[PDB]
Amino acid sequence: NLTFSSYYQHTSPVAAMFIVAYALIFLLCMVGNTLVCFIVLKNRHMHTVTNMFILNLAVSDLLVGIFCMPTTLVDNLITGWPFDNATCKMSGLVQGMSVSASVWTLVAIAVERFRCIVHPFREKLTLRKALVTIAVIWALALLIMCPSAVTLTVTREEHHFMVDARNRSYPLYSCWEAWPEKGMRRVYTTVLFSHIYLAPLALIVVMYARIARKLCQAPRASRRRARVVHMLVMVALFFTLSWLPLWALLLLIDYGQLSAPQLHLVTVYAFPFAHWLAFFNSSANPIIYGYFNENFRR
Amino acid sequence: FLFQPQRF
Amino acid sequence: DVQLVESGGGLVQPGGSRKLSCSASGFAFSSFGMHWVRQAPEKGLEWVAYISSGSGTIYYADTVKGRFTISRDDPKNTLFLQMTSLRSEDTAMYYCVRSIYYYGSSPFDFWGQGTTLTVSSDIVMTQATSSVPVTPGESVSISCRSSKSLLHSNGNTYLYWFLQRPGQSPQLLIYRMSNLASGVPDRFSGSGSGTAFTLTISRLEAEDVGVYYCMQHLEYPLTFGAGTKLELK
Amino acid sequence: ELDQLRQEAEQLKNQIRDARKACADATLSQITNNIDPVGRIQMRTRRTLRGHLAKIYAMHWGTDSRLLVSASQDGKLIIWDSYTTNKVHAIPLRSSWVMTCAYAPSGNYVACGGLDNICSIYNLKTREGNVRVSRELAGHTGYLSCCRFLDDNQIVTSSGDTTCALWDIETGQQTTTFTGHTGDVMSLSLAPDTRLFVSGACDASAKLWDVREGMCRQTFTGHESDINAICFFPNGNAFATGSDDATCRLFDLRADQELMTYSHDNIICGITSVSFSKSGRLLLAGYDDFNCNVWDALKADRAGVLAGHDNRVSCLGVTDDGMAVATGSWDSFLKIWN
Amino acid sequence: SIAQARKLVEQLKMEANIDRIKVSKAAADLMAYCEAHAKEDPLLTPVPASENPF
Amino acid sequence: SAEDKAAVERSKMIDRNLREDGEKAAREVKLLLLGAGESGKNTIVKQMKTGIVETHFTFKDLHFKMFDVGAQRSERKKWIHCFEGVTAIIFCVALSDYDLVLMNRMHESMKLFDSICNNKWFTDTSIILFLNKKDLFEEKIKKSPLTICYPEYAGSNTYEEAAAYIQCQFEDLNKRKDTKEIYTHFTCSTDTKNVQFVFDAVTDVIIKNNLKDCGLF
Repeated sequence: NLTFSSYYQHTSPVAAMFIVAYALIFLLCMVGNTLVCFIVLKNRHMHTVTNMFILNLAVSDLLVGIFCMPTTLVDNLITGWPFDNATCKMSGLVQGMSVSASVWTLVAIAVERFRCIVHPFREKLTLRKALVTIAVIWALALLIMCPSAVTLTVTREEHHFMVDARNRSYPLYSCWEAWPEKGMRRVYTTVLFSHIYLAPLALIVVMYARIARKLCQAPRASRRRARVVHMLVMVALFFTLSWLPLWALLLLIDYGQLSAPQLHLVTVYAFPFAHWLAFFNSSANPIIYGYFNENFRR
Repeated sequence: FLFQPQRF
Repeated sequence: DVQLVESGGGLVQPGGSRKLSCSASGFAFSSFGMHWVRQAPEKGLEWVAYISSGSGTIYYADTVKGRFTISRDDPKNTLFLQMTSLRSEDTAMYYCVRSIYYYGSSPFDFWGQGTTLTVSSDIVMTQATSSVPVTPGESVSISCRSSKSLLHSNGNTYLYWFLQRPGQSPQLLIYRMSNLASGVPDRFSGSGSGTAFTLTISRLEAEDVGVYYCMQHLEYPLTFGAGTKLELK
Repeated sequence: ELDQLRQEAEQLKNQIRDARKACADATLSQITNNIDPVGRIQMRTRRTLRGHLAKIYAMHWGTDSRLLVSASQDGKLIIWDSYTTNKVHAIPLRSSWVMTCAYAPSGNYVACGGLDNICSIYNLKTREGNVRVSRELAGHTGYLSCCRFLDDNQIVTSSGDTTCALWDIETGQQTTTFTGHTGDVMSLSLAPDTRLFVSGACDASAKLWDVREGMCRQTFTGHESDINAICFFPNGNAFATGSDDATCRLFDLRADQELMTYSHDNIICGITSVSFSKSGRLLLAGYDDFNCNVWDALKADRAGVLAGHDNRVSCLGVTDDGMAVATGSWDSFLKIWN
Repeated sequence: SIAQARKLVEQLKMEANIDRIKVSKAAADLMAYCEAHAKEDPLLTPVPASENPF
Repeated sequence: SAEDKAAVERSKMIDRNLREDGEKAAREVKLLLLGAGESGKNTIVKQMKTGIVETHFTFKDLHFKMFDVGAQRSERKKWIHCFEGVTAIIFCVALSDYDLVLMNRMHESMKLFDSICNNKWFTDTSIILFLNKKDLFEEKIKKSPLTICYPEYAGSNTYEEAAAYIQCQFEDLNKRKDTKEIYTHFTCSTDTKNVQFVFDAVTDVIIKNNLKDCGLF
């Protein structure tokens, strides 16, 4: 029994609209990150802790924009994984550490902001502590993402082939998790879920609620703190709503056990939208942090 | 066909 | 004004312990480093220990490395030294010395008085001559030799001259070659060169009788000389 | 009664102007146009001192071309070693408002002063081992702006009450006072032979003073605003002045008129500090555009630009051997150029 | 008042009788003091065996 | 050589002491006090507690430093650079000088306020105004009319109206209504509430600067 599949997962106009949308997203991320980085690096008067945090965030964003988008784009253009084992491993590790770096940097920015605002009496954060915390963040991300980059394997499908309009058959490959024990593939992904999404979001949300409580008791200033609260809550909601669907669908795959047609319908059309939203968050974060900072506009 | 991409 | 007085001594049996204390009176103790210098009953001077300002680096001698402890306390302006095990070679006279280090300072300026103790590779300084007849009114020169050159790449040399009057503590004459000290007449002049050093005095007086010593401050194990006398018939 | 005094003063001024106009046959540029230019000059930082944590206002070079003294508004005075970038002394101050400093030629004393209307003399080489205050000079009603050491026992000062003074150190009594200014005196420079000194004030004028006698000898004008700095030529027969009108002027002591004007359209900010170089070929000035400039003393053409600061450059000095140039500014950093 | 006029005439009458010399003499005399081992700052004249190793 | 190492150790000790002293001194709050001739400055100095006069006082664990430069009598521009980083300026104006003339004193006070407020050095520094002499103000308002100082003025002769007019007239010389803002408070005799107002202004300025420095807006 041999199964034959089409080369492209969608038709011409679907590919057209995805390609133009993703090209627009790429150019937007490029221009925004170049502007923010040039502004930050050119001026020596902006040597503070928050500024170097923002520089780290921008560097992470440009890495994501230059790496994550094209590989997934071609992956959604071709039914297979048209790379070897080496690049599958390295790209997996790179995008994993990039996502973890973004999330952890947001958490650290939040905690420094809370320390500055709620309790300004204590000493300001030094540069050495900033370096130690950024190093710890990057190192812990790499350590927690390495095992997935080590275990995964690439395998050939003997009983499956793909036929194009030219009537030629290519071998089909796909890299996945061939873990020796099939049971704990789920436990690993739940560890990743409890490392990136649950605890960071919980801590940010409760502590920003604390900040809003602190400045809640405090005609001009009314609009002032109204806009302050508006922007804080909008940033938090943006992160949460952007990152919910991917994790929801992943856990649904890992435990939900959808039927064959449900599995097909989630595996053709929902995932490109989820990945687009995930990348949109990262490509739009510099716009939020630059257009809403008056000093950087100069 | 078992398309499931790298989960990030 | 400046006064260092040491206490603590007597008779100690072999295998016993003892401690010596040094007291200071008003010379900005916290900004001065201190040393220890021991003089055998026959003759000769030797170095024992050293503690830096701020209680940082500590150096010991190669002979008493494991049995001596040197310590200080900036409050109360007091210095300490501890003796664990005593051999028969430890009977000598002990002095306390102050020294400071910046660009143009003069180390080894003020010495103590003394405290008696009875128990019942390295740079070599020769100072071959032992005694020279002298008469007032004519110049007399003393010479000494060192193993290696004492001319660092900085452009400066490290050789010190000391004088010990009979029944008195040593005092400084030249801290670095061709550089006079304070409180001494202008007739003294080192004017050495290269590896062999010399010291010349132009005229003599009744207060110039004593034993002269040489010292080096390049490698921290500090070696004194032999000593030359001026009998002055 | 006062009207005829006024008209007599006007007539005297007109007569002196007419007389001085009779010795301007040839401009200096008419003759210094044939010799070769100095050319482009490039200098780079060779050391950087990073101890201060506030605004820096003054500095002075020691007589051995190896030690420095700097003053800043954190209440500290630091003695540097330029060769190894070390710190020799850290002298505290009673008043944190300091605008001048000096180094004795013998290397035994250091002086400072400012808005407290007192000049303080410190003894460096003491037998206790710490820097100690020796004498506090008082008797000025304005505010100190400069102080220089004539010898080990005499010191001259300039104040904002339109007077300058010379006084002893062993006895804290004024010896001679120089009067005749209208605005605040800002800076003074001592002659190499140490018999005369000149000062520049806020009333757009510069005056020469005789130390031994006690009265003025000459008066120079030509600026349209205040004068901030003034130096002395190595010859001793000239001096240069800086002003807030973005120009520098040279003077000659046997003609009694200005000779050279250094200015450009691009520069619009004022001049804070001026200093010369050995053999009288380089003129270094500080500006408000975070930059320092080097000029030829014989032609107004520019030769180079020193650009390494992030705020206003306030002080500038040149060593006696003429091998280094040091600059301090408002960014709490001192730099040495070679 | 009277003091200003007296000072003006004293310091601008005798000084008007002083001699005049050109700037050329002093300029040339102190220019002959450079372009040799006496002066260092113009261009890069000295050998790299300088006080500051950089 | 060993001597160079000892010199390096000494330099490092000096640097550590300097850094500790700077960190300790980077917490106190500084304010500059200025007035216009005859004014109740000394009354305020007594209430809370040569050239520059420095006064030190504390109030719930915050250290305040006051600088008085009244006895200078020189060109203010030349020595005004030294007060760039001050937290606030305390300005005192005599409210009872609206009748006495010498060219009214009130015009001189408002000229001084105009000079200080729009100075290029003080662009973000808040100004605390002090209407000092008001104990006998109402007496001379009900005995003499306000029209002598301000003939254009027209209104009732109650103390409320005159006080409001003088306050809104002084606050009307501010050019920047967004970068900086002005506090105003009427000084009472034998009153110990001045320190509380100074504290409130200082804390508001501290929160203002802290929020502006790093985060939002």
